[PDB]
Amino acid sequence: GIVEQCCTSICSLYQLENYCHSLQ
Amino acid sequence: GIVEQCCTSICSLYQLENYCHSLQ
Amino acid sequence: GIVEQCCTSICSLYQLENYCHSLQ
Amino acid sequence: HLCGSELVEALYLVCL
Amino acid sequence: NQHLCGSELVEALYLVCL
Amino acid sequence: HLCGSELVEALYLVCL
Amino acid sequence: GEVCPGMDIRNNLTRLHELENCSVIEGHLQILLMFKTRPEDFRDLSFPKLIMITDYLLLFRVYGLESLKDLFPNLTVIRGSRLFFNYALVIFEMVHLKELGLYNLMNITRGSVRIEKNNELCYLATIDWSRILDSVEDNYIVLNKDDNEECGDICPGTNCPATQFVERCWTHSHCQKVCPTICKSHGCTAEGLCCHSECLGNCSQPDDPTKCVACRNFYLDGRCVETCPPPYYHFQDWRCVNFSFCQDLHHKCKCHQYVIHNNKCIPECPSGYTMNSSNLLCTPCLGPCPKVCHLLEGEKTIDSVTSAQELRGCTVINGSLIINIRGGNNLAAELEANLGLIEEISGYLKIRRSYALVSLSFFRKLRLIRGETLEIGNYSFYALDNQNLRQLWDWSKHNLTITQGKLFFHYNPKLCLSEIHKMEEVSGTKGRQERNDIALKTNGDQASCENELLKFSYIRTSFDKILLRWEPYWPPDFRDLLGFMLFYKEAPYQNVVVDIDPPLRSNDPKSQNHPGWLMRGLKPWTQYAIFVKTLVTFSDERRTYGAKSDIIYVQTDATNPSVPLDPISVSNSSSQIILKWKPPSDPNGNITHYLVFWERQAEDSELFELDYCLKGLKLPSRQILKELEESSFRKTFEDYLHNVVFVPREEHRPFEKVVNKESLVISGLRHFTGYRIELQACNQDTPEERCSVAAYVSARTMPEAKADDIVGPVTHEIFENNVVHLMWQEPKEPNGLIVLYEVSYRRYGDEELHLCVSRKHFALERGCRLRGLSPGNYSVRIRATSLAGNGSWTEPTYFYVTDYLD
Amino acid sequence: HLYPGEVCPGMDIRNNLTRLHELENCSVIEGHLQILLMFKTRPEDFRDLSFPKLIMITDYLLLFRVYGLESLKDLFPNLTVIRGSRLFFNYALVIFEMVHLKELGLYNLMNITRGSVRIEKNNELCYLATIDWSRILDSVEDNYIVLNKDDNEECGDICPGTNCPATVINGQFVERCWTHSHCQKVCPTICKSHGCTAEGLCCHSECLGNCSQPDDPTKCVACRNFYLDGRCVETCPPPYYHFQDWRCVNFSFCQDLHHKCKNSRCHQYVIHNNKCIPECPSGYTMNSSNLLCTPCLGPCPKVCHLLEGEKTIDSVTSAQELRGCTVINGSLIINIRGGNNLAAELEANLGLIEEISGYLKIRRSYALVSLSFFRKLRLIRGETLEIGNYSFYALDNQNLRQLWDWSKHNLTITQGKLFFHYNPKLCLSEIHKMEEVSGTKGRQERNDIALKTNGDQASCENELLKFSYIRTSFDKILLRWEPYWPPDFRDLLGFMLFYKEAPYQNVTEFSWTVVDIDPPLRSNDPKSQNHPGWLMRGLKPWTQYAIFVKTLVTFSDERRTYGAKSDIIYVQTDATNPSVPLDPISVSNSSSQIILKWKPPSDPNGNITHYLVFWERQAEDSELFELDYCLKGLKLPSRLEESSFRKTFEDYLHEEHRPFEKVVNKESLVISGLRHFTGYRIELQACNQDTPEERCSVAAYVSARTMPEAKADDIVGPVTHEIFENNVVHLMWQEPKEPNGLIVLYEVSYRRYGDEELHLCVSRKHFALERGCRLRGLSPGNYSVRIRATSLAGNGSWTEPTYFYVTDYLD
Repeated sequence: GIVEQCCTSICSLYQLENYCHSLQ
Repeated sequence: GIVEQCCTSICSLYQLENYCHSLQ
Repeated sequence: GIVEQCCTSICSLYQLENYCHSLQ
Repeated sequence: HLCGSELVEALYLVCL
Repeated sequence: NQHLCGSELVEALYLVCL
Repeated sequence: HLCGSELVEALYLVCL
Repeated sequence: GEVCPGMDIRNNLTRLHELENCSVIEGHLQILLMFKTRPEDFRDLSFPKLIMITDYLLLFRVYGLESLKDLFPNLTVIRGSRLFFNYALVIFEMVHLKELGLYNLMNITRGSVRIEKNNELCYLATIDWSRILDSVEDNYIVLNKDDNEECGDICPGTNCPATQFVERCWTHSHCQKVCPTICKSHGCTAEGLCCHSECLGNCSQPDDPTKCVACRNFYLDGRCVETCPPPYYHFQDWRCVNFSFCQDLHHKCKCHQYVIHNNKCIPECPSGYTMNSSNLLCTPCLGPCPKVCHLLEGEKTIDSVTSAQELRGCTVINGSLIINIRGGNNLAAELEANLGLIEEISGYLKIRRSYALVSLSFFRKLRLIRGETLEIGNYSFYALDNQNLRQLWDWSKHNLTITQGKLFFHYNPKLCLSEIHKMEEVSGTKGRQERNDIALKTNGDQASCENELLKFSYIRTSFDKILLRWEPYWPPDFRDLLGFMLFYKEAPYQNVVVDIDPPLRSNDPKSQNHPGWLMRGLKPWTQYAIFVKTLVTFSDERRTYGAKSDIIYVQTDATNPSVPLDPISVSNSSSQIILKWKPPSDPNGNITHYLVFWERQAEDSELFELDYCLKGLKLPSRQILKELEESSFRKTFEDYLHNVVFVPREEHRPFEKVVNKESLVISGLRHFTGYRIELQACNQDTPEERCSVAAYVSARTMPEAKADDIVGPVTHEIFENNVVHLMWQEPKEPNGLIVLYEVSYRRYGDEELHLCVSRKHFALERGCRLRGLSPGNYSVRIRATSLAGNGSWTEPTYFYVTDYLD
Repeated sequence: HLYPGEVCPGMDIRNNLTRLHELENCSVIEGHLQILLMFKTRPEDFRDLSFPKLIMITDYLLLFRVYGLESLKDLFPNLTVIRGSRLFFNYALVIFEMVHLKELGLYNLMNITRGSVRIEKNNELCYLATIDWSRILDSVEDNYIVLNKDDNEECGDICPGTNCPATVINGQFVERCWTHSHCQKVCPTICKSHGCTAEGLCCHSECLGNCSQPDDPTKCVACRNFYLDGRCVETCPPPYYHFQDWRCVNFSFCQDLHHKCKNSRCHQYVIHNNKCIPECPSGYTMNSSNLLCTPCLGPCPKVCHLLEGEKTIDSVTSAQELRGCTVINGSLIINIRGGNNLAAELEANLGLIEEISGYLKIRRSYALVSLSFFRKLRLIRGETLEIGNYSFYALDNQNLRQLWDWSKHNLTITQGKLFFHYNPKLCLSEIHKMEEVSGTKGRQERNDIALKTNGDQASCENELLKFSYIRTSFDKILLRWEPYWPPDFRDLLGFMLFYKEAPYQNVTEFSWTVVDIDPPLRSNDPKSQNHPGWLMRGLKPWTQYAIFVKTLVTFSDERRTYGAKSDIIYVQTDATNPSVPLDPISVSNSSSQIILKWKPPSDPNGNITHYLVFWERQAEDSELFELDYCLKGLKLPSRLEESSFRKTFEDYLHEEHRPFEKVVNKESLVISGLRHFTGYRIELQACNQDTPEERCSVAAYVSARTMPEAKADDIVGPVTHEIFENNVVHLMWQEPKEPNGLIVLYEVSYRRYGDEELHLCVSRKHFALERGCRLRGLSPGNYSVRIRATSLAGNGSWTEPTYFYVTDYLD
């Protein structure tokens, strides 16, 4: 559920930095 | 000096209003 | 001066023959 | 920017 | 007979003391 | 407005 | 056994150790990230307790597992109550999983199967899912080791019910035992007996509603039923809970708090249905619904498009609104479709520190504001540092009422004190506000709160020209006039740039010093929105703001319509041509009709006498503050010179008026004829002729069949000197015109030769004449060609030509 | 030369031309001459009066409403130079709102020294673009000549071509003149201010304008610096003293100008440093016996008492009554309506004052770039205040940037309060540098400094932002900075990040697409410390961009605002495979030559190495071997749920040798050496990097065929026959080895001697089974047999008639 945030707008980098924290 | 004047520029109401006394 | 007494306000006629001395 | 006969009809319509 | 100003204040000074 | 598979290699390359 | 909810598993298998004690899962089950896992974590592990799962099953990244026949033996019901991108079974990236192994799978009622990227996967082609699923058309099974076919899917029946017609087996030790008999979708037991009609798949005792393995539709009190009786509601289309358990789920989510419609305990009501708290029922709204939304701790700070789009749908709000958006791309249409749904705000509205907005008319239908939650200092409407806001609302339309609280207007510089007094008179806030709640000099210091209305004096029209004049307007120190601005826009409704030279005053006994402008390049039959504002100098005393005119709605005239677009034509029949077109780009009023004229064309007179027996036989295939300052510089030079000089001491075609159609079948035509077609449009026909100029196309029908086929006899002549003359009957109507004749002739034993007969060869020899023949029994056959094509043969006419020997 | 004429002081003439008779024997004018308000005059009243005798007019020449003067060539032929010690709204010549002038005719104004020329509302006047002012005037950016007959109409400026000197102004040459009966006298570029004579030679260096004889101080017409008895000298000798910066006078001239002022009705002319000045300066004392300004015992200032408590400074005519003042007993309202700069003049005119007794008030001014023109302004007294007890006042100042530099220029404010209003290029740190200098922090109240308006168009945050981490990629640039913290940590409202594209380097400061940046979260740790940053999305290869970061504070109402800013850094990006080179036209101009033409692609993506062109001989299709075209009918060719399942799952993280040519930097290609009338498929690409691996594009495909050859379908060699027993003619012939693709049809015209044309086709399988053709059952006699071939392109020609005879079996 990300393209109602990240394709309608641009998501900020601590959200996707915590997605990097949850990935690796 | 109307056709060379105002289709490289924009001519207003007063010069055509005074220039129709040459028509009159 | 004539502007801040007269152009900025309402002038009479006896001020205007008071101020004819600079013309004649 | 009229130019041509559009200026001729603008002088027809300016002082009716 | 208004706020006068302009170049017609000079014409109003002509038209007082012609 | 970035949308998709380029966001998957953008999320790989932001923390590489 | 006992009912657990749905849960999601990461890392370890201590979540599998509390999946040991559960049997009934009320939710979904996900598997993701078994990175650590071994074969020796999975050869000592078995869950035969589990039977039922509602929503979906998800699998991701399992190391070391080989099969689920010794892990999950008894799983039947996949309901699909929450449908999840119409895929109730997702499995992604299985390494080491050689088979599926769910041999007690009998049920997918609702949902489909997504299989992708599992590189070790055999045992798929011996599973018939059409006994299991109601529809196998949406199943996405791709990218396995079964898909590149080397897999030894061996059966017990090499026993198995064979349903290609291959023997069907889930595992190597179990068969496809889903029953295709008279027990049907309810299924049979291991003895071959039918179960109950509320059973599903298997039954622990045969034909028992109490002792099914799985219920078909519903479950209540140790028995499988078809529907819930009252007071029990249909809970998530699988069981019966009642008022007490639905009310404990309601006060547990006091979360989608559970409601009653159609004797079901559903989570939320649909779009025709609303919550009423007295009966706990979906009341039938079906339209203008009182949508009441409760906020999170009394406020929601809203500052972007995606934070603005949370409230899309909510009308009445239980809390306060804080709005702080300072930029964006092409605003207020989507913000009007968002925030024009709001009726009542229980808290305050705080417009703090915004920049980019120009009006508050995206708020559409705001009538009553409570203002129970306040700011400290008792404020319900907090306007602060809001820069470019020229209007609040249109006050021919809008009414607004503030119940409680005060107002706050600080540093909002482009909005007027008459709109602040219209807020204090219309909103009911006349006596509520104290001293300096309205900051007076900070708001409206740089605006156009113009204190005079211009009057439109003289107006004329044309189809493309509006001659506007209005009154002479001056300021009282009239060297400050730079001229006028006028904005135009296209006006389809009433639902709401030329810089103008200044006029010449001198004096006025009776002087026509009316200014104006003729606008030249207009679209015809177009209502426009014209208003004229003034541009003065911000003077050093109390300010004359200037004047603005009325918005007017002046429509341009029609006169001539344009060319209607794209004449194209496909021949349907030989007497019928459909003509099709499009409406013109200048329609110029309500159009009365389309006027067509069709002319039959004569043929080309060069092509009567072209011999194509001669080779070469080819037929056609038929910014402002610089010049605000710069003009006040010549005022203040002139004041300085005045203060030191002056000191005290007709072709009638067949034609038709096409009324309310954009197509016309042209009937009554001959076969294969070129035509000349005039297309016009007309918005005024009876009060004189305002029809348009012509659109030009030419066309041609499809040919007939037997107009090119030869009717009539084949008649030879025998002359004295061994000369054969052939006449026939020509077709007097060909398709368009006839061009050429061909004769194929063959003796009794010989081969077929060719002869080209033209129209001049027909008209010179009254037919055709043949010379120099071998003696025998000839047979002649005649094909013929036209402008369309090659109409077919004649009969073989046997004739014995002479020998002169015996 | 000599100078015939007396001294002639400055006249104002009014109502008539009868008071112009006292300017008869005049040469020099120490003053200004005003011709104002002439009404009952004719054009015949001006041609019987002229003044050739006058040379030197110092200050200005004022013209206002002379009725019926037509040109000024027939009044003033020989007037030379305008000095302009005093000025007229810093203009030296002004012709304002004037009746019936149509030409100037002023052919002898070579130099105007200090000031400009403003001619406006002379609505009948032509000849304005034929005068170059920049030979004469110095600053021609401050002239204001508009609204005449030459820009409201197109009246004729005819010139003496048949001869004027022609000089370029921007990009074309027009002639320089005054009338149609004159040309403008233009000096050469060695003769800059030394003057030129009538033969085009340079004069003396102290000659100004005109000289009679070259290289002579005695033979100038007007002096550059100083005139003494026919000569142009640089300075006076003793015992002569300077007078009004143009002539050398003795003690007998400058002594009696005291004695007509002290003993009579003022300008009491004194002497200091051999200059006859009307005033002694400050610290310089008039004694009784001599006239000399001797240096004073004390401070000895000049308390300039203004008229009505205030003098409104508007130009340098207003500012030349304050030169040599030190103490102003009054107030100054400086109000300069802009469009022209004035800070070169006003440092020379003002800036020797020290104390203002009243208030100070900059109000409604536009072009005033600083208050650094005040050089020694220290104390504001504030005896007679701005109303409501204020002393300093700033309102609507558009380009005001710096108040003061704070080396030594102190600003002591005794009484009164500040204002600042709506000044967009002056921030609050200079407003705080009033308050740390004057001591007036604890005097003002609320809205005595306006806070939101003052300084909203410049970068004025005066700490440093630094970038911490730049990682680049293809369209995404990871920027990171270090976080600035204000010393309340809730006072950071956020950032904005400005980026702009830049082909070249020098980009101006403070086009700029704005993103809104949230503040980050801390743990109050300096260990990890939370470097925030923003990444940009989705923009083109091979373009440098200019990017800088600047803060946004939550505004405290009491103190200083806060902030930091970075310098602009430059990130350039890399590239990829480029786009399709569009519109390929294959020109088959010959039977072996195929000419290709194409364009550059839409994505260039670097410096493009070559354009990779592939081609291949296509074999023709197998259906054309086995089509019966003796069956008639002969018409031949003439020639998102795959996206959606992964992102839900992402959010639970919580050779064959063909010929080719590397066409390096050439957009056309000829193909040589091909099989004639053959199908070819032609593939083109674009490569921007090849030898550090081949980064080539996607392909576009052109089918093409050449011209046919004429002799490839032409039957050569012998054609022979066999006569059998029952008159069967079986025909042998040989094909060309190269066809135009292949040949589909063969036909025969067999003719007897006198019979008609009869038709037979031979197909491919009629040729291949009969080894040629066979004719059966013939009428005997003389024969004439001619064969064509018909290819895929078209026909080959006929052969010759073959003459033979089968057996009749009759005779």
